[PDB]
Amino acid sequence: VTLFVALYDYEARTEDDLSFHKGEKFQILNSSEGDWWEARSLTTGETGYIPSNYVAPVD
Repeated sequence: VTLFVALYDYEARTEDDLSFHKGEKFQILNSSEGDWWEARSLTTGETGYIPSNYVAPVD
């Protein structure tokens, strides 16, 4: 289970970066190293690069 859980919302005022909310789930897709990964949601279907290093999965 490499699924990440949303913690809170974020205020992104850019083009690359996007805003998101909690209660959603993000699927893996990117595999560079550990920085800005994509956020694939099976809900809205909106991508965006953000730092989801402050979150955590569910065991």
